Amino acid sequence: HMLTNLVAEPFAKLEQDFGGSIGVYAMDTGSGATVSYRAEERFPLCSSFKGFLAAAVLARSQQQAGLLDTPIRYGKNALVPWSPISEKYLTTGMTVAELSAAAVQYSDNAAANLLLKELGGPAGLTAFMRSIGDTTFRLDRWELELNSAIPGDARDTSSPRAVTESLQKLTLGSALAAPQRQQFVDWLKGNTTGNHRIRAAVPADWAVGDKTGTCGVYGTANDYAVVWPTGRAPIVLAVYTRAPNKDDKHSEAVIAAAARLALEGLGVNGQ
Ligand SMILES: *[B@@]1([O])O[C]([C][N]S(=O)(=O)N2[C][C][C][C]2)C2=[C][C]=[C][C]=C21
Repeated sequence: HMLTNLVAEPFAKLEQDFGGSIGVYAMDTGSGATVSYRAEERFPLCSSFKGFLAAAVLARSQQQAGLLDTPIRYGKNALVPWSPISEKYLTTGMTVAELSAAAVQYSDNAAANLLLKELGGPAGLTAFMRSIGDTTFRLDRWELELNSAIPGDARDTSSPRAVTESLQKLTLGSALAAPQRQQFVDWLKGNTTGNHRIRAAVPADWAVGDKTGTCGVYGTANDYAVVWPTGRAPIVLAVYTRAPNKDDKHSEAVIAAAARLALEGLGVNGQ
């Protein structure tokens, strides 16, 4: 507690102007100081689970030395909406590593469902998260059904705090072996979908990797990231949003603004 919210930030005004709820957890991994706002509330994961999915595949590859190189063929029936990479390889197949990169860096839905199948489905990914000490995360459904973002529904949700804690374990801690850890970091660094979210608050001369989520309803969207400010320890953070009405729109600008407030609350001079 002593190092949580040392400096208050106007998250309440931000979410009120947005018309919904914003949840933020940010950890300075050097000092342990944190910024926390609605951090233990549940928010829909949307596509943000795909980062943890790729980490779970990497963990399995530590015991299967050839998993990542395995070529996966799939039929047209596997190609659900928003599969920008896997649709270009329908007639050829893709490797497990390539599907993992596509799921992370393009939020590819067909790739995500194929990898979920490899792990034993939503319960298998949930089990991986339990194995690293995350008791909050739950995945319940497949793409696209997991995006329903129904108010009060705990299916396919986690909390900003648990997302940040798990992301820290996987990218900076010991939950993955060192080669797999760096591969997960590199996939996050290569994400293409997050330029208007946490990255928009991060100076260009700092390294950053992220994974976005966008449910398409209930103003529900999110991003989590690891950030390496130069000259100090990395920061891990999660920013999740939702709103009360099905037709409410999400806002990338609100996510970027919340990330700025988190960095400011941690005293990390940047944006
Ligand atoms: B999941 O949240 O990420 C993808 C991409 N989302 S999006 O809002 O960036 N998008 C670009 C235009 C169409 C969708 C996705 C796609 C569908 C369902 C869930 C997710």
